[PDB]
Amino acid sequence: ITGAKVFAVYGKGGIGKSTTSSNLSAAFSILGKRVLQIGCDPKHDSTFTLTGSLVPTVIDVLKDVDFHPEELRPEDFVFEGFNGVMCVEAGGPPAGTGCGGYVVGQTVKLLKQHHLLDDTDVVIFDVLGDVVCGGFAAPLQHADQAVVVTANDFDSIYAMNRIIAAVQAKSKNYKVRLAGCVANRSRATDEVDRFCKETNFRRLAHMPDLDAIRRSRLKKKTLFEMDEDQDVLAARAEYIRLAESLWRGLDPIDPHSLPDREIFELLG
Amino acid sequence: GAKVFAVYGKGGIGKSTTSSNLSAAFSILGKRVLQIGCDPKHDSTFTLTGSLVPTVIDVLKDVDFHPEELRPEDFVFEGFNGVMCVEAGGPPAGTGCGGYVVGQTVKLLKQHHLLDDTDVVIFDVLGDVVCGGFAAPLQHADQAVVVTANDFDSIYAMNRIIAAVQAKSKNYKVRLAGCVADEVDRFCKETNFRRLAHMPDLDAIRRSRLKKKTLFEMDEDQDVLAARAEYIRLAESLWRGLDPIDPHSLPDREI
Ligand code: SF4
Ligand SMILES: [Cl-]
Repeated sequence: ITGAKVFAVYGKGGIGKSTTSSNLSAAFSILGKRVLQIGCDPKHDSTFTLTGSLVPTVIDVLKDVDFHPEELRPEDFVFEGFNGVMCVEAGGPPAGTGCGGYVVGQTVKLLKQHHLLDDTDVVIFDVLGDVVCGGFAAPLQHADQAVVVTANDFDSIYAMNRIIAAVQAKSKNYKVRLAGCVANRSRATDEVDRFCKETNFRRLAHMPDLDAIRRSRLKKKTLFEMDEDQDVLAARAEYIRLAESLWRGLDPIDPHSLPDREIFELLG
Repeated sequence: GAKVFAVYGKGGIGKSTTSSNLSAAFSILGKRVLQIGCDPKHDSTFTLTGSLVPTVIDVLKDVDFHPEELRPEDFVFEGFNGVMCVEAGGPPAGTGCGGYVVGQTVKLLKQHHLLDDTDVVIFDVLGDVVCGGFAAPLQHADQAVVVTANDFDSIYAMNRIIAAVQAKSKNYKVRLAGCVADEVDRFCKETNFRRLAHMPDLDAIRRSRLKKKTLFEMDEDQDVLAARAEYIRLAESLWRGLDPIDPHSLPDREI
């Protein structure tokens, strides 16, 4: 992918990864950029808040024409969401067989087959961070920066440590660098900060999704489409700064992943 | 040629706690247990041996991919009540299929014939993704026990695990033995699944003690002995041979 800044939003599930991913796309669109969010999570609900409905996955449409990306139209797997944010979700691989790199590989293949990347200025990959195998690490081959999503619990810090090693493994042969980590919502961050100081990482922003912003409205609309109040405007500003920082570049860092055993003795 | 079960389910919902106590349950029942932790976070056998045992990929890292001079003392460790257990370890971060790690941890066991004496084998497989790589333990498993909870993510993962066992059963011997953990019961009725039991260790017992040692090794109290009976009743129920069932998977839009 060329001619567009690509960011891979990593992080494990259950912490609101799709929330921080879809709002970053909407924040880029507020700043006047053409955004294109690629949903790579098996749970194809990353672009739900952008479109307002379940977008048909690319693998669902490809499994209808017997794997022939010829009769497919751009309006069959790419849908326009809030503020013109183009939404395409790869979906999950077949249950039991098939690889994740195939679902990610075919999505980018049709995006370049129909020339659906010449107009987009920002590409947002929402990638599952629960595993860091080469199949789900495929969006790192196209991304410029990789912002990881993490929470204060142990499983998120363990996944973040696994993504740091995965991105830096791809960093030796690809342009992808680690831009830092982002707390999922405004809570305690002492355990995340201690991991950053030990790994020479860094935490970026801190969105206030915990205070108010009822989960029913979180997963329904995006923050830039909700009605304005104190908490919405405060959370909107946290995503505008994150989008602007990633746009005009950040000062590079050189983190390192702790061994899988040294992270247990760090937290517990 | 022995009974083998695959503990499947999403992470963070105490799946490793379920697979560990299930292994120790078969041990108390007088069975040779072999728990193979396939989770990338190789903490499946933490409560058994009391320590983070070296993984297969970590041994092959300082062994230069050479399974020549490898002995059972390197990767297989003696756990609680004589439970042999080995962590397969996570795939290399960035590149490397999960099926390769599962494929290289079963050949290292068959190379030494460490299965001609065991009776029950427990597979702790990560259920966050139901891709073909992580679905490799389903090929050998006789049945698969799903770990879930009342949240959406655990039910969504269980719904994809059922579809993963269905497709894998068309060419293998894997079956669906049910699930363990209100809203889950509404899922089983629509999918014709089965809700086995429910271990009551969320309250009174401390997750710190849960992640420390197995329930069969803790100090004998009222709450831990009631939890031992739940895992003992589950171990014998699987050994007796539960009445098989054919659950169907739901579309992702319907789930
Ligand atoms: S590369 Fe990853 S997604 Fe693909 S089969 Fe292997 S473990 Fe599964
Ligand atoms: Cl709308």
